[PDB]
Amino acid sequence: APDPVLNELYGSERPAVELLPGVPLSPIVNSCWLPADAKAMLAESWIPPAFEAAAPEYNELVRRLAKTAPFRKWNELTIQAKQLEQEVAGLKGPDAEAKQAELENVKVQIADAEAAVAEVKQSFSDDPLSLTGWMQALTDLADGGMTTFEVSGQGWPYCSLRQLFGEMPSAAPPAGFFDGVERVLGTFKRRYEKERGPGSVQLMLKLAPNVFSDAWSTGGAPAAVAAVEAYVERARANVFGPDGGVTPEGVPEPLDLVQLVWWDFAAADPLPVLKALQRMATDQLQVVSVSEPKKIRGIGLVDFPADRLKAAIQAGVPITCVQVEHSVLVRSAQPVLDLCAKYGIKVLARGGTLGGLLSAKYLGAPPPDPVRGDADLDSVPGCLDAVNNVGGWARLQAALAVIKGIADKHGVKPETVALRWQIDAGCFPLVTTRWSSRVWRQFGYEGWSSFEVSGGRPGVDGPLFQVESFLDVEDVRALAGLA
Amino acid sequence: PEPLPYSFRVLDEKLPMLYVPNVAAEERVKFFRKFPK
Amino acid sequence: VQLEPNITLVLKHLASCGAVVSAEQQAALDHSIPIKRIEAGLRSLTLWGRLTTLNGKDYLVAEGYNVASSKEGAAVYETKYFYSQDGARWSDLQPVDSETATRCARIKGMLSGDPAKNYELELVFQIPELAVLRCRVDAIATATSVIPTDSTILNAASQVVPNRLFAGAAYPEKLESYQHRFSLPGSGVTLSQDLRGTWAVQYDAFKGVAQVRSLLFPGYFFYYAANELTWGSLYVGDGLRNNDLIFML
Amino acid sequence: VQLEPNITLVLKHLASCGAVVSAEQQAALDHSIPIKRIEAGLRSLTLWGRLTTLNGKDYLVAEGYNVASSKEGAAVYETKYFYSQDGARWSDLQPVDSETATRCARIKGMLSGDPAKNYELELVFQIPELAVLRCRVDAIATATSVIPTDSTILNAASQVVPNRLFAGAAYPEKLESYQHRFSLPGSGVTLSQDLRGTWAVQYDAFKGVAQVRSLLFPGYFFYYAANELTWGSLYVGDGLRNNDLIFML
Repeated sequence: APDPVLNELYGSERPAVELLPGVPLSPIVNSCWLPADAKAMLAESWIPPAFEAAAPEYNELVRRLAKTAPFRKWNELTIQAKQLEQEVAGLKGPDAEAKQAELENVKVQIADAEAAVAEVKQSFSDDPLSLTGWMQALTDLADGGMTTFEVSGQGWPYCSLRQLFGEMPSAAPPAGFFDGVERVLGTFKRRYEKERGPGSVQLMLKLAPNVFSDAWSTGGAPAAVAAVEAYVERARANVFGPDGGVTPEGVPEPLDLVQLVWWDFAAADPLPVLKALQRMATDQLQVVSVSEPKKIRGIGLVDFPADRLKAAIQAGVPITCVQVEHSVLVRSAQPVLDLCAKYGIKVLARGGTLGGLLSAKYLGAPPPDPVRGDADLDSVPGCLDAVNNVGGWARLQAALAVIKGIADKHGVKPETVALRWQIDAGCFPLVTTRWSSRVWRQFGYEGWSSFEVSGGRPGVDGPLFQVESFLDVEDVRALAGLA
Repeated sequence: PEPLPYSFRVLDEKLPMLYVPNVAAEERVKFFRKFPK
Repeated sequence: VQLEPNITLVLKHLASCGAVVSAEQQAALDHSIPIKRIEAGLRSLTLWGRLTTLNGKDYLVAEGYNVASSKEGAAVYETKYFYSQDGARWSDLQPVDSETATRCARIKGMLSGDPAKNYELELVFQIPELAVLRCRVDAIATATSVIPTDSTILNAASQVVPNRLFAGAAYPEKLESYQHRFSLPGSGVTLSQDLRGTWAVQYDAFKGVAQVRSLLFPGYFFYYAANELTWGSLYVGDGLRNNDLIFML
Repeated sequence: VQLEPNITLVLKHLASCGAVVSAEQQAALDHSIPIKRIEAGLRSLTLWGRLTTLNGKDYLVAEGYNVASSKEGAAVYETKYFYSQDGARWSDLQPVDSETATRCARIKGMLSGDPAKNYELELVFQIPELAVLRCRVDAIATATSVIPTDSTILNAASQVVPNRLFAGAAYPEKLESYQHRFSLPGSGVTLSQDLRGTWAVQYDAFKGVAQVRSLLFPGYFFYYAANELTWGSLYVGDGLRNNDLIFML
């Protein structure tokens, strides 16, 4: 059976997949780059003639409310009430009494559903962070079909190197890089799961231990296991608030997935941290009776070379996914793809569009300049590094012209072609979300910010989420020739 | 007392592959002919 | 020949001209310029100068740029500036407006060391010190920025790149050998089409080293070593030009 | 892209390895290198190294070539060598005939100070100390003299000249990126074709400086900066050879 969300939205027959036995996985994964700091984002508030046609109450809430489960249940219950009223009026017999009992039951159900509807409508107005720009952006993204997320940000080398490889004071809390992103995504997750669905939105974290720190080096393996345990505890405190971190039965609800990113292999081997995370992912049975319940549902790895991934496999670590950089113009890690195909572990493809550089523009434009700055891309110096690794701006221009021709052959944006090429190689895409009137720009769509032009449709196109590829053999030959 | 043979580490720690670059360094390695190798 | 000016060469050849930096600051620059260079995407980032302050925490200013284009008949280098009180940490030097620069021009004397000060001008106006510093730095940069003539060259896509086949400036004891970076390589505009007495040149022929000192801004120095084919410029002092120049000549 | 290695950049990049010279000798070098370069009619003259003696008066040794041509598959440089106890005044190092060039390799121990010392070897043979020093310099130059690959090119009339369009060596960490000086540009001979464990390369990816140390001759260092294409080498320490390489590694 196909995914119902992708059935109605894109007429897609793609059946839903599962990253782990419990958690699902969207066809495309959203890497989440914050436009501003979390402090400047967690403080935003949506709360500002007798009728304001432009007031947010009549505009944003009427859309954000009809998407909640209580309202859908209310509408369905009203539908069944009207129907069963029609049949009970038609019948007029001994069965009509039982049917009238059913109508009374659905009446009290309607009553409680309407009470919940009023509750959620009030819950809209009594919290400031809801209905903001970024919260609405992620809500629209999740409603588009990409319910999986990935904490990421400006990273080595284009970021502050003192916030990565710097020695914090002893009094500092055990908070690492990619911290505020977890808080923002946790706020979004809790809000979305309160509005609709118990576990609708997934979240895949990222652990970046500073292996070059004095404490890590001088400590050893106990220091490593203590550090990873502390990170897991802090991440649990972030994704789930201080209340609600544990299920009512008393067993903690575990995280979805933790991604380990290692900075240097000749400095410290990742065996101790991998074993510690495996032990945190498994529950230690005693007799049978579960003891030390699982805190992490799975473990993934980031950018490990093929030999290191094989060495981690050979040590019993249950690796479930690996993300690598593999685009239509960069194919530097083929061995990892073959190794994952052999061992049957999912692979995630970061890149694809080279950071929005395969867009409609840049077709004949000069290279972007860091000091002057470009805003349609996510990271200008990263884009220039991608350009240099491709070979130069001329080769990128030729490749972009070829891709644009392929796109105009079918009628798609120049970026869906690259994303479908990534999907065809087996790997799952990894697209960076865009902010602040540039929403859906990562998929190529333009001028999609307002509801007047969008009409509620997602800023994606069907051919990208399709079981059969739209790339003909000539297109495949050309893209393979791009290299 | 008899040291536990190092091959039992595979069963006890449930680790699939073990590699001892130098049996001289290790002490749980067992020699069948009873002569140090 | 050289791709980027070398800081140690600049400090070694300008030692006589009085353009010097402290030992701690020298080592800190050595260790910290690459870090700030790679944090941004800048292909080039070098020390620009050292402005003197009143408390004793001199302002070290560095400038960088990625690519050098030619636009509206001139070489437009898109530059970014950073400042610091110690050689370790580099902070951004924000660009100022136009009227704010006009007001900048009316503050004289050395600015104090604290970047949180405010100057009062005249209806009253509040001028931050960082704005004054940026105003002075951009004024000096616009006025005097020397490179040897034809040491750069155009190319495909019309970007001003270094000229790897640079033969060396002939007759380098004269101002026709040097030019402002903004002047296009092909054009004949050089350091001789400006005022007749605002540049001094000393030359050692045996060692083959030329020193060009700006008299409009008495802190701007430049060296050109012909045997090694290496050039570099520095500024040391407060960002004040001596308007009473004529009586000095 | 450079044409001749600086004497200041070499001392700066090799200071950590202990390849340093006294400050007074450094100033004396700065003054008296061009004097000897003009007195000898040499287009290239650089400091080659510094050898330790039983006195504090070490031998500073500088080499310089006027012509460099391809000959029987060897890039022959017509080098001249000069020595000095202090940085001021230089003397010449006359080449050594083969008989004494073989009777000088058996004399070991670190040299004395006065270059008028006669070693006596086995009838007794009297050999001057300057001959021994010349032998040691020749041996180190034969074994070690290292430049980046493709940094030289062959023109008409079969002369090796610097490659003005040398864009730099990718993978500076790999020994393949470096070659001996007397290897022809066409031939694919590098330091990889030497013994496996006689060269140690430590490369700092961030600052873009690679450092190659000789283990067969422990006192030979060669730095190569890639962000700006600048390579230099220096030998500091006694000239003796490390015979027992197999045991140490």
